[PDB]
Amino acid sequence: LDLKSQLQELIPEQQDRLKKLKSEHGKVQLGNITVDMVIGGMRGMTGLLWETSLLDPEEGIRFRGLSIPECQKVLPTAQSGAEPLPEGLLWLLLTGKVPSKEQVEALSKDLANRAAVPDYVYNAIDALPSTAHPMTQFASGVMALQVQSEFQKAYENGIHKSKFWEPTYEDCLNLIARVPVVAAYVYRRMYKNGDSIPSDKSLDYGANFSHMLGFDDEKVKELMRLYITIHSDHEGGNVSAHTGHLVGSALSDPYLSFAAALNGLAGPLHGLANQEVLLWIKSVVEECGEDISKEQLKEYVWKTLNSGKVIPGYGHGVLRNTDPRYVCQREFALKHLPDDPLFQLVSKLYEVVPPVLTELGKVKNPWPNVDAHSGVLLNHYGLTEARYYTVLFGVSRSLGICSQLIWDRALGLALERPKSVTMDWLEAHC
Amino acid sequence: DLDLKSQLQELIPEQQDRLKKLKSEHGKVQLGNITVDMVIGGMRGMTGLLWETSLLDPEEGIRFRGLSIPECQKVLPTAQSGAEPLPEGLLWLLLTGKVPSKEQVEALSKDLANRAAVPDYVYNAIDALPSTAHPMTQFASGVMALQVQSEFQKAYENGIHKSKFWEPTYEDCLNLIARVPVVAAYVYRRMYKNGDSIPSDKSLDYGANFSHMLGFDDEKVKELMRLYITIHSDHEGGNVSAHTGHLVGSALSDPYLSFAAALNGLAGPLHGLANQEVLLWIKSVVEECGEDISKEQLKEYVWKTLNSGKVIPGYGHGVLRNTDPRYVCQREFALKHLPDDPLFQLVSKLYEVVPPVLTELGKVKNPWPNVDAHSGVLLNHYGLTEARYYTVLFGVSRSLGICSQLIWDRALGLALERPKSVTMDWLEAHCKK
Ligand SMILES: [Cl-]
Ligand SMILES: [Cl-]
Repeated sequence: LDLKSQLQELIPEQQDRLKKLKSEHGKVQLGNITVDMVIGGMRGMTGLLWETSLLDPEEGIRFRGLSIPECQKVLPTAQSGAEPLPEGLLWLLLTGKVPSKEQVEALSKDLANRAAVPDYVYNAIDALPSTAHPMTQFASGVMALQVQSEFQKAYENGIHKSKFWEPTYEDCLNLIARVPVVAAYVYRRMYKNGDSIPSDKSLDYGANFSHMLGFDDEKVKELMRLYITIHSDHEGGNVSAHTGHLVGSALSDPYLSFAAALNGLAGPLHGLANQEVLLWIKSVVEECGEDISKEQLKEYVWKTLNSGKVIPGYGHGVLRNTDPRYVCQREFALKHLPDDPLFQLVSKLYEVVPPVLTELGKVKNPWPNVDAHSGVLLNHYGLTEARYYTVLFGVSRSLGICSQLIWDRALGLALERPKSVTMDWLEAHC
Repeated sequence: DLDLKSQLQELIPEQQDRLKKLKSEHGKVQLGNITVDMVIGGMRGMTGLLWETSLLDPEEGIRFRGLSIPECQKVLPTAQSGAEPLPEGLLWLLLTGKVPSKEQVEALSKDLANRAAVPDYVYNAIDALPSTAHPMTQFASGVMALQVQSEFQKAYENGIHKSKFWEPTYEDCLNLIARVPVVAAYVYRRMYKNGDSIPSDKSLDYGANFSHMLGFDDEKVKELMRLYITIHSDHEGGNVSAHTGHLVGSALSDPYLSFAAALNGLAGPLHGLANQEVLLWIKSVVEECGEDISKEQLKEYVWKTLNSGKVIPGYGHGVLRNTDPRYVCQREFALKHLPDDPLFQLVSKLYEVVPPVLTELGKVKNPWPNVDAHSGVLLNHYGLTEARYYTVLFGVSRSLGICSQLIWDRALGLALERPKSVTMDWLEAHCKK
C-alpha cells in the first residue's frame, strides 16, 4: 500500500544482484573504446546503468519490461477514464511491479498532499522577465524548490550511506508533486496574464496538471494522463537523464539533478522535436491546402526529401517497427478527433512517407516516433503554444529521472568519472 | 593583434583538420576495454570525452595547454607591481594555446570589465530566494537569470550556420565570465554582509574586481584572488562540473544553461567541499590542541587520529606521486604573506608530519596533499571565513576552463553525447553467453 515500504523490501535483492555482477562478471568485456567514441560523444559506448527502462529493438521502449501496449492493458486508469494513470506508471518504475487500483489511488492522494509550493518559488519565477524562456522559468522554479530539499540536510546531518535512498525518495516524490504546479504557473503567467489556478487535491496527477494549466475538459485530462505516462522515461543515455544521473552521482539532491536535467532537456537537439513537427505540419496545411490527396502528398513528400529537407518526426527511428508511443497517440486521435485537419495530415503522412523513405534508401528506419504525433493532440484542445511543449516534456520525464535517482542511492552507485584526453594525447597514442 | 575573437578565428581551422584527420586515420583505433565494473562504477577507468584546455601530467600535475602551474607562473603576465598570474592571461592561454603579451592581457581585462553589466532582474531573482538558501543555489539561480540575455539561443533560433556556432558561443562565454563574479559577489554580500552590495569597478582587473566586490580591497587579497582564480580555472573534463557543462552543451544549450547545470553538479558533496572540509577540520584541531602545537604533539595527534579509523582532510586524495603543484604555489604565497598565521602553521606542520605517518601505515597510495588542503587558510586569514561559500569561488574560477572548452566544443563541432545505457537484466544475459 505504501510505496516507500514496498521499495524497502525490494532493495536488498537488487543490491545482492549488483555485488554478484562485480564478483562474478566484473571483468567481462562489453565492447571496446575507440577514437570514434571519445570524439563522437560516446557513440556506441555502453557507459552507464539505467534500471527503470530499456529500449527493446522489436517491441519499443519497455518500462520495467512492460511495453507500451502492455502498460495500457494492465495499468489502472482513472474512474470515468480510459488512459493509463501516470501514478501507476510511477509505481511500476520504482517497484518493478504493476500496482493495484488501491495503491494507485493511495499514490494519487499522496502526490496531491506533497504538492505544496512555497511563495518564494513563485517569487523567483515572477522576478524573471516575461521574455525568459519557459524552460528557464521552469528550471529556476525547480532551483527554488531545492531550498526544501531533505537529502541535503540529511547528508549534512550524517545519515548513513545505506539510508541515502530514504531522503532521496522524499525529495523525488515531493519534486514530482510540485513540478506540475511550477510548470502550470509558468504557463498561466506567459499566456493567461498570471491568472494562476490552484491545485485540486481531489484530482489525480495528470488531471490536476491539466486543471492547473486551465483545461478542465475530461478529454484533455485523458490526453495529459497519457502524455505524462508515455514520455516518462527512455533509458539513461539521453542528455536529460544522463545529466541528472551525473549530477546525482556527486550526491546532489534530486532537485539539483533534475534542474540540471532540464537545462539539458532545453537543448535544441533534445527537447524541441515536438515543436518542430507541429510548426511544420501547420505550414504544410497552409502551402498545400487542408484536403490534399495522398498521391499529391506523396509528390510533396518526395520533392521535400530530394530537395535536401527532412520530414520532422521521421527518419530518427532506431526501431524496426513504428514507435509504440506514436501508435497509442494515433489511437487517441482516431477516437477523439478524427475530423481535425492537422491530425488528418499527420494520418496521411503516416501512410505516405515511410514508403517514400524506403524507396529513397537514404534512411535506415522510415518510421515516425512519439514526437511526430504529440503536437496535434495538444494543439487540438487549446495547448497551441508550441514553445511551451518542452515544459510538458520535463514534467513527464521527472517520473523516469526521479525513479532512477532513487535506485542510484539504493544501489549505492559511485561517482561518475570518465577519463579525459586531448588531441595531442590521441595522436601520441596512434 | 589585440583582438581575441580574431585570434580564435585564425586557430580554429587547424584544430578542425586535426579532428577530421584523427577520425579518418585512427577512428577505429582501440583505446581500452568496456567492462561490467566500468559500467557499474561510474565509467571509472573509461576514456570517454575530449577536453582540450587541460590534461593531468602524472609527474608535473595539471597542465594548462601543456603548461604546468610553475611554468605558468613564469611567463603569464601579472598585475602592475604584482607577482601572481592574471586570470585574464590564463584565459587567453586556454582559448588560444599561446602565452599572451602584457598588452593582450590588458585588452582582455578591459573587455571583461566592459561585459560585466548585470540587469536588475538577476538581483531580483536571487533576492526572491530566502537568505538561508545555499550559496550555490542562489548563485546557480542567478546564472539562470543571466541566461535570458543568451546570444547563442537567439542566434540558433535565427538559423545561423553550424560552422558559425562558436561566434555567439564566444560572446556568451566572455559575457558569462565577466558577470559571474558580479552575481557571486552579490550572493556573498547578501548572505554575509546584510545586502551591502558593492558595484563593479571598470578600472580593475578580473581577480581584483572580484575581491573588490566581495569586500576585500587590500592588494594582498587581490593577489590571492588572482592566484586562486588562475589555478582553479580548469582541471580536465572527467570531473562532474566540467562533464556536466560539456554534456548540457552537446545538446546545443547555451553556455549559461551548461554552466548553471555544471554548478549544480559542483555543489555535490563529492565534488566541491574539499576546501570546506579542510578548513573546518584544522580549526577544530587548533581548538582541541591549542594554538601553538609542537610538531611532535601533532604527530601524536595525527597518529591517534589515523589509527582511530579517521582521515586527515586534504591528504591521501592525491593521484600525483609528488605534491600537487597547486598546493605548493599556495604554500609559496602563505610562506611569504602569512607565515605567522597559526592556522597556516598547522597546515605547514601537517605538511611535514602527515606524509611520513601515512606511508608507515601503508593504507594510502599517495600521502601528499592537494590544493584544497591549503586554499582555506589563505581565504580565512584575510577575512573570507565563510567556508560554505568557498564552492562559489570554485565555480567562478572553473567558469574560465569550462567556458573555454564550451567554445571549442562548438568550434570543433563536437556531436551530442549519447552513451548507451543497459540494465542488470541485460548485463546478466550478456554474461550467460
Ligand atoms: Cl527522449
Ligand atoms: Cl577538480
